[PDB]
Amino acid sequence: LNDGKEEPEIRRLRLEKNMIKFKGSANGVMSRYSSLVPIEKVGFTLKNEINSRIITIKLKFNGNDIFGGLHELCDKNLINIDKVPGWLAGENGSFSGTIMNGDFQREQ
Amino acid sequence: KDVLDVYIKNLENQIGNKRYFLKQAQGAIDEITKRSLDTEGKPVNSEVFTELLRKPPIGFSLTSNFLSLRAQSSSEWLSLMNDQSVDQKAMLLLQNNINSDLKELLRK
Amino acid sequence: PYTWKFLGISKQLSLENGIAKLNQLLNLEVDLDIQTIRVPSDPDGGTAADEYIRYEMRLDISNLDEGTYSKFIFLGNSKMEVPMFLCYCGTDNRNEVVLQWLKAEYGVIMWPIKFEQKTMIKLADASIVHVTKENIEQITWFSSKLYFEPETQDKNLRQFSIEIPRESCEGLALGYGNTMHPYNDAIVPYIYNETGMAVERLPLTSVILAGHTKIMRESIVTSTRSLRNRVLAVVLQSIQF
Amino acid sequence: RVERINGLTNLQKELVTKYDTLPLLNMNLRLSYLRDHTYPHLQVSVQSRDRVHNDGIEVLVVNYKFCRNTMNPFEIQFKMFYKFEDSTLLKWEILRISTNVRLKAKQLLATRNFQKCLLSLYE
Amino acid sequence: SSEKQWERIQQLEKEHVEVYRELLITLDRLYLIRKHNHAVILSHTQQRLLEIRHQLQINLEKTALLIRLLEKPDNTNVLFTKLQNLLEESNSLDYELLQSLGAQSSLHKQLIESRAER
Amino acid sequence: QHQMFDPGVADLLDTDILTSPSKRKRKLKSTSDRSELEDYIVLENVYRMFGITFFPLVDPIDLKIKDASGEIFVDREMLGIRLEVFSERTSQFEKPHYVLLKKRIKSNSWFLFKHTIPSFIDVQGIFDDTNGGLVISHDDAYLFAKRVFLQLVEVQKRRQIFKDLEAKKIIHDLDLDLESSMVSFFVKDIKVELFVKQNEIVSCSILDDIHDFSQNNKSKWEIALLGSLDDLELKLNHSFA
Repeated sequence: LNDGKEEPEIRRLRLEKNMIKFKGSANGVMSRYSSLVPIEKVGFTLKNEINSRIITIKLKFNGNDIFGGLHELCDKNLINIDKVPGWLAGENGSFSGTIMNGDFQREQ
Repeated sequence: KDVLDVYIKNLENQIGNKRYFLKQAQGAIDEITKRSLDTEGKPVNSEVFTELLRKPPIGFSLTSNFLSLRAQSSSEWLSLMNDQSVDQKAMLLLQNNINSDLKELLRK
Repeated sequence: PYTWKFLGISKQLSLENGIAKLNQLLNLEVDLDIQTIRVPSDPDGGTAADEYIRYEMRLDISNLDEGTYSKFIFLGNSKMEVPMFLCYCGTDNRNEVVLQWLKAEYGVIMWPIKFEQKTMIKLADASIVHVTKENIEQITWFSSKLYFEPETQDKNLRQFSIEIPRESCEGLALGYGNTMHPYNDAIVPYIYNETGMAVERLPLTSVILAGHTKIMRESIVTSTRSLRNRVLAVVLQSIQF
Repeated sequence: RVERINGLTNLQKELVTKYDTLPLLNMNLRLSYLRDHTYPHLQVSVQSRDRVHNDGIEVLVVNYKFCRNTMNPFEIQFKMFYKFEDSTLLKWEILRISTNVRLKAKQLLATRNFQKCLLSLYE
Repeated sequence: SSEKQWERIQQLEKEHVEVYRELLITLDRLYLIRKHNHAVILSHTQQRLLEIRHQLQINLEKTALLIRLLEKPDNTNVLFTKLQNLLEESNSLDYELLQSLGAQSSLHKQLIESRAER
Repeated sequence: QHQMFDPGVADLLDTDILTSPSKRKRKLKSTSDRSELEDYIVLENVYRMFGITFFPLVDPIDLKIKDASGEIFVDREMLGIRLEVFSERTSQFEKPHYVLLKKRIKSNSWFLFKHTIPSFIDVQGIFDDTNGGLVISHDDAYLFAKRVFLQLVEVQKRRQIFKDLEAKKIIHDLDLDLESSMVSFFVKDIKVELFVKQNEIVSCSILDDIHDFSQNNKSKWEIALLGSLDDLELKLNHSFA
């Protein structure tokens, strides 16, 4: 959040880090953003407990490839890779659901 | 690749040599400036400076970067330069039109 | 339903001096209110330079709709480098007529206004807050809905939203503790922590407080007929450089 | 920073650099998962290992010891030859068996498919 | 191909000369402070003469290896073949800069006489 | 030695790394490691020679810091299993299979997160059955792993024998389902449909019509084709005509 003064190699491996976090392989097993199975819509619902109070956040995404777009935003450095959870990265693909206790649960 | 491989290895070894030289050099600077326990400075004698003025792949690096930096910086100068000429000339012809127009207003 | 549009004013015109020539220009007489307000009364916001002067001017031949009800607001302050801005609502073209009079009369030059994402968040924080008769601040919670619209290759991600009901907003604000600007203070850091997403950096398009207002790129839409003072103060502070 | 890793890499830096999901290649870790997390009490050692580079064939003789019953562990020794390329086995031979299990295991070892023999001896 | 390593050197040579120059800058006044324990106050003109000497050292060293490579233009070192183009460009580019630098003065004089007229 | 440094400069500056590269190569960085990895992995081969093979694994997102020592740790343990079957048909191993397990946050018990096992092997049901579903011990994990491994071997064992029958021209062309449970083949001109459990044929059907293939002949053929798979090759060769 704090913040061209940069060199090639470390940037290359940063892009590789984003690649694997969104694709699972350094070579990027299937453009650099198109995913294996593109997803058009997903709806998530986080449920977390804070001070014995339950809090709901419901994210809704739309497009031709949600996770490819998020990958592009990561490349443009609008999103921090290390704080992207797996369910947001694309695992449990095609399943909208609720996440409780760090475990994905498909919507009924 | 071998000729470039061997040359990168020799120049990396020489770079490491120069890193150790700089590190031990600055260590000597620190220790002999600690011998300069006072914040003041000794007037660097002309005779001492005179005898420093009597005693003293590296060049390929020196040739390569003096020449390459002579390459793009020149093209940047003329390009930024010529870019200034074309549009300031455009101002000048617009300038002369207004002067020429206003010149007849003066006669009017 | 009550939309708004804001313009900047390059000189601290005394509108009362010139009301009559407007009236004959518009073929009607407009009201002109005067209020010296102290909007940022909280201690960290300040206790000086709060003395904004507010003007309410209206073109109400009638008040059956926004166009007839269309009311102008001028708010200015002498310490402000650009001293004053303007607000109006509705589709009525008499607004254009009065703007033309202003620019031709006072020799003043005017331009429209835009908002940044942080400006939008601050404005949304300013929208919820209310002050009691005892000069005490209070907050009314609404189900916030952040709504973004990014640009991505091949339209991979066209739009996405983050909806936050009243209970979640209140819980986040209380967890952060007693505070005055919850959206900036608590909610956005929580979103970033849970998703790594920087709401400030992301291409925000609208902030909707359900049943209360919609904050947008070029305009404000309001449930109430009028804008509370902190909204206008935030706008003015955003005009500057 | 950037690092080069291999089968000998310290697991800590493999983990710190872990942003993929592939198997951990830490080699003693795989060997331990095999040796004392799916085959505990199986004390095995390779006795000879020379490869005939001219023929390009590895030659192995590997000795096992099954020590669930430490009062009388039984042992066995496999000689074994594989192509060292294209991943193909040529032959394997049981050079040695402890007499305490010779008959009771011979019918199993008479069968091919070594996997069967070894893990069945274990169980 | 070999271009990867060639560019690795195209950056490592910038590093090499940067560091060689700061190494000279440490060496010279390390010797001076060796002569007197606290000779840290070398003057602006003294520093400038030292800088001039170091620039002359650039002259001598790059001349030295230019001699090494061109005195027997044998093209055995693939790097020398690239240094040929790298030398060609440096002196091919010069004429355009000289001419434009000359011409802009006349253009600005046209601007000045127009302003005086105005 | 040439003047790498001036003799008045080399008097102070250390020359040791130029006399020997060991002092410099000490920082930059062996033969034993490359040669001992040799025997350890050869033993690792010898351990993959068993088929059921635990292998390690981890999930990136589950890594955090302890906030006082500046040290990293993993929140949730993860176990990997590799499933190799010796293909006697080729004297090589088939492309392996993998199944991966994670620990619950509160319960301190495993749960099945990711796996490569095909859906016709209900790995989730096997896991829930093991120890009543409270899979904790590595012995319980190996029980689960052995169950899935035997279930895979029960597929490769059918595929190997059927491909062996095809290879020796005991049967004409054939088609297989993914798990090799339903199989169709022409023997010479007669064709047969089979449905097999692990190691055993449970139902049979003969489709072609031939002069000598009366219903009684058909019935006794179809009945004789049932039983263990090991005897199928023998009895089919005997019933060649």
